[PDB]
Amino acid sequence: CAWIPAKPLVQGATTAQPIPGPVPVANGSIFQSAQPINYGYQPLFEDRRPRNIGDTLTIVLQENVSASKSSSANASRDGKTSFGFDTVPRYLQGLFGNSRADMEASGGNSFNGKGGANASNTFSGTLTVTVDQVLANGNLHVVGEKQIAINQGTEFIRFSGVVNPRTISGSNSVPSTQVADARIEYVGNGYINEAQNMGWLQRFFLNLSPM
Amino acid sequence: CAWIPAKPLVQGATTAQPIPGPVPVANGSIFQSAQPI
Amino acid sequence: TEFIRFSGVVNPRTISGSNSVPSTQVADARIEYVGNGYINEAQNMGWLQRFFLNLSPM
Amino acid sequence: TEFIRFSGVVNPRTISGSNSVPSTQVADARIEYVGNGYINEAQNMGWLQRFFLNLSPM
Amino acid sequence: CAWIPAKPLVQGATTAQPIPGPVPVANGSIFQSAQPI
Amino acid sequence: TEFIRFSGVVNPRTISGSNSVPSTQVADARIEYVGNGYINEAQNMGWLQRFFLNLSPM
Amino acid sequence: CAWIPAKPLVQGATTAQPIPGPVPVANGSIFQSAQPI
Amino acid sequence: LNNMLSQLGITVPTGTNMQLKNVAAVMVTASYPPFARQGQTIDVVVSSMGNAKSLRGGTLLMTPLKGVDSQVYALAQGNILVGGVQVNQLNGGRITNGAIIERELPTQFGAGN
Amino acid sequence: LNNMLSQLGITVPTGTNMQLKNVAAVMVTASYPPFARQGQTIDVVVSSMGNAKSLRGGTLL
Amino acid sequence: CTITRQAQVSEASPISGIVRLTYNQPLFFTSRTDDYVSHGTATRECQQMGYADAVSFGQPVGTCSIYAGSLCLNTRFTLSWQCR
Amino acid sequence: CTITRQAQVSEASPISGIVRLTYNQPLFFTSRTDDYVSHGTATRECQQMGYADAVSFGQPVGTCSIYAGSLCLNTRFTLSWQCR
Amino acid sequence: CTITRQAQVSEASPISGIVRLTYNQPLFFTSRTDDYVSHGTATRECQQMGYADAVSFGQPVGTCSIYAGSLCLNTRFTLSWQCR
Ligand SMILES: CCCCCCCCCCCCCCCC(=O)O[C@H](CCCCCCCCCCC)CC(=O)N[C@H]1[C@@H](OP(=O)(O)O)O[C@H](CO[C@@H]2O[C@H](CO)[C@@H](OP(=O)(O)O)[C@H](OC(=O)C[C@@H](CCCCCCCCCCC)OC(=O)CCCCCCCCCCCCC)[C@H]2NC(=O)C[C@@H](CCCCCCCCCCC)OC(=O)CCCCCCCCCCC)[C@@H](O)[C@@H]1OC(=O)C[C@H](O)CCCCCCCCCCC
Ligand SMILES: O=C(O)[C@H]1C[C@@H](O)[C@@H](O)[C@@H]([C@H](O)CO)O1
Repeated sequence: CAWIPAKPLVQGATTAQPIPGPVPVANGSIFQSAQPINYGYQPLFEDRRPRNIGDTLTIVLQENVSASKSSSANASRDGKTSFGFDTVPRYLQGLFGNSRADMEASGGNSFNGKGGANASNTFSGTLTVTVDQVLANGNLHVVGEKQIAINQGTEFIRFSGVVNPRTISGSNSVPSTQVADARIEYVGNGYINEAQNMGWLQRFFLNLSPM
Repeated sequence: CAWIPAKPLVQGATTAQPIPGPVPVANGSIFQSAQPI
Repeated sequence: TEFIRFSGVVNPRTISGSNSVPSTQVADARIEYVGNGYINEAQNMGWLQRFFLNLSPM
Repeated sequence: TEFIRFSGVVNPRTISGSNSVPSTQVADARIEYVGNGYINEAQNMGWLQRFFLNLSPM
Repeated sequence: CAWIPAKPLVQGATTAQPIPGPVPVANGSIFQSAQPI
Repeated sequence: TEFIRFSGVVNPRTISGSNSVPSTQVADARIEYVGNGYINEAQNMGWLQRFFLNLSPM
Repeated sequence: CAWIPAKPLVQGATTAQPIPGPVPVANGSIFQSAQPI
Repeated sequence: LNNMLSQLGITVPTGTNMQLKNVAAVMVTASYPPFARQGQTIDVVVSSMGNAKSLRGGTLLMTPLKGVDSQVYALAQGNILVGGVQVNQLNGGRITNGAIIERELPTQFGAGN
Repeated sequence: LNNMLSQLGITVPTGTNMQLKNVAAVMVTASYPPFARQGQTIDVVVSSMGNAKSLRGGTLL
Repeated sequence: CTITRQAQVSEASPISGIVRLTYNQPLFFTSRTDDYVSHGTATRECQQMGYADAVSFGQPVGTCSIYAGSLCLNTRFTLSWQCR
Repeated sequence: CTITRQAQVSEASPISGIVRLTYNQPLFFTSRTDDYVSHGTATRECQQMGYADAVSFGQPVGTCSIYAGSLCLNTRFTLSWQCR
Repeated sequence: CTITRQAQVSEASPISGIVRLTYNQPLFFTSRTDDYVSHGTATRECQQMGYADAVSFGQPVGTCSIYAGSLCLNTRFTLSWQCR
């Protein structure tokens, strides 16, 4: 039913009350600081690649794999021999007078075998991920997740991998093909996802039924 | 069935809380290192 | 789920430009592209058909 | 699974440019391209048909 | 059956943890060797 | 399996350029191109048909 | 049958482990020979 | 140049013009002296590689000098000096003390009789 | 030149212009003297191989 | 259920001085041998080679070694050490 | 199940001074002869040739030698030594 | 099964001073005569010719000599020596 209690994926308050801020200090200056947070050094001319645990990176999946395999074999043998007089000389009647030498035979053997296999997959999304840890060589372990609830179900797109902090180009974007340990999941929920499950009996027949 | 418990291939937390970093050293320099690795 | 796994030995001189090397230049090429789930199960012959294929005359 | 294996003796003077040599320039060329699984099994004659082919007259 | 245990042809771990490397020697040089092979 | 074997005597003056010599320039040319397996077996006459071919009148 | 044991025509190991080579001789030269054949 | 920029932290897109005329690819040659020490410096010779017209007032940037074993034995960086009808060679210059040694070759000196 | 660059650590794509005029392919000939020692040095003669106009102030590498 | 042991050695390459040990985990099982036996074995391997004083330097790596449909019957966990 | 021995010699090439020994492993079997007999045999081969003081210098290599459908009845493991 | 002997001579060419000996191996059989009789025969052939002090210099070569369908009834193994 649609009246069953449910928790939206975007939990918590959707509003933030702004803070008034700190009261000015009567130091004679109109300028007033705002409690600086981060004291870390930041380069000016570098490409702003992710560098720490909390840094975020953009991943363009653009995954495309296609593999094919084919094989065939054949073998055909055909033979057919004949011999007959239909008229035998008087002097040769002893050996071929009757159908004693009359011969006829045929034989065939044909075999044909074939085999094939294909496997293709594509992925054309964009997902922003967050650094999980910094490796010894500087490679970043990135993990990210995105949940979308269009209606009557939810989709989860999750990515994980190791990104070398040198393939990041320009606007903090790196193709998924450049990420090591690529783990990509695109799963769904709800009756829409349930309708794509085989069913217990059909699955059992598929895994056990002969032929 | 689709309700059987399952573990997504992307296991573990999908989030990392950023570290505040190291407190500045009062050496008179605005520049502050970040523990080179 | 689909698993694509690669293994081999690469000479550190055929790597061209953006850290890319064609698979044909990798020695000991081991390439696997396998699948799971009922989609993969549907591509299995089945025990009886496999037995007939391997044993049945002709 | 498909296995492609090569063996031979190569003169270290026919190697041209990018460490490539045509197979026709390799002495003792041993080339194998074999397969496994039911796909490969389906290309086997079968015991009875093979016996008939090797023994049956005509 | 597709549920029979099987070993993928690409056996072993598919990951390598990078080595931190050797600690620098306080010889006054920024350059540090890496154990030539 | 297919076996291609060659044997002969080559004069070390007809070798042109890239260590290549046409087979027509090789003395004692022995060339074999044989096969194995049921594919090769299917190209054998068969004992009875061979006997008839070699003995049967006409 | 396809399950009968068989020996591939390319017998033996398909891999060769590279040799580290000879340790350098402290003769003061960067160049080091490799045992000419 | 793109490799150096990427190492420094700038990743130029692969498809770009990059038509510059203030840089020249060069080969630097040095003479590793006997008993070379780690902190010592040596002179280097810089020679143009491509189609550069001249290297009058150029600067050599952190080139690793390697031996025949492919090992980095020195680091060279500095300013090129070139001569200012017998015209001087403007595609080849010398840097005095431009290279600092990094590795020391083991020697048998002092051993034996 | 491409082989040298690849050995040094730079891999130029196979399809490229590479139209340079500051280098020349040369053959170097030397006279190995009797009783030659490992550390000794000898004089060499460098001769142009292709279509180089001159080797006035060149460097043999 | 949550008991496993016997973490052994699997690789010792003098090139780069790398020692690799491996241990097994059943499907619904955990594994942590003693956190010290692996260090002892790595030190022994380093001493056998020209190096010594093995350092963990890394994190355990787990790759499935046995596949049964959409499951993982066994998992291999690797420990790496850099002899110094 | 996990017992094997008898690692023998298979190649001794003076060119490059390379000695190769081979041993066998059944399908569901392991193999490690003694870790020292191989070194002894390699040293003997080097002494027989003009070299001596064989060094392992490598890692075992395992290539299947017998094929039965989608299986590996026997596996050949090779040990290489560089005489010096 | 694993017993064979009687490695004989098959070629003695003074041009290049090459001596070739051959021995046979059944299908499921091995062969190693004595590792010394071949050297003795090669030395005898070299002495018969103008050379002497035969050296193995090579590795055994095995080429099938009898074919029965997809099998190898007999295998010929050759040993080469360079008289000096
Ligand atoms: C690789 C090469 C290796 C060498 C191979 C050697 C040869 C390999 C062997 C090849 C020859 C096959 C043998 C056949 C007979 C036999 O043994 O195997 C039979 C079973 C088959 C097995 C064969 C598998 C081989 C496996 C394959 C092996 C291949 C290698 C059993 C049997 O015996 N079955 C038998 C039985 O049946 P039943 O079961 O139901 O009861 O009885 C009935 C009734 O008997 C008849 O009754 C008639 C009246 O009614 C009566 O006439 P009438 O005048 O009286 O009226 C009549 O008398 C007569 O012919 C009267 C008279 C006729 C003279 C006319 C002139 C002809 C000259 C013709 C000249 C021939 C020219 C070559 O005779 C003869 O002188 C025959 C000539 C002898 C030539 C000698 C060669 C000199 C070299 C001359 C050399 C020339 C140089 C240029 C009665 N005939 C008989 O008895 C039968 C027999 C009597 C024997 C006594 C005579 C002296 C033999 C003396 C010695 C013979 C020894 C061999 O004669 C034959 O054929 C014998 C043929 C021999 C040829 C060999 C050549 C060697 C080359 C030498 C080469 C090295 C028969 O029908 C039936 O036999 C028949 O059907 C047969 C049919 O006819 C003929 C078909 C031939 C087609 C080719 C085969 C095609 C088959 C192919 C498929 C497999
Ligand atoms: O000469 C013989 O031996 C024959 C000639 C044919 O007639 C044959 O068929 C057989 C018959 O069976 C006798 O009844 O006799």
